[PDB]
Amino acid sequence: EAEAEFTDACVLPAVQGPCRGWEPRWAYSPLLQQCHPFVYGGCEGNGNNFHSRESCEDACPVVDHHHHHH
Repeated sequence: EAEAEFTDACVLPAVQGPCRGWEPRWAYSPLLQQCHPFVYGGCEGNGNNFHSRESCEDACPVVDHHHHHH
């Protein structure tokens, strides 16, 4: 799959970063079961930061990235 057993972008919230500059990005929302655009800060952020609709939709929603469920 997308192998991401670590802190998966699909499982993580969007992160803006510590700055105050504003740059549009895409992040997956599990609470929305889908991606949406958001205001990112251009500086440091986590893996749930996509550059396009495309890349975010691959991040999810697709077949469940084989997470270590019970």
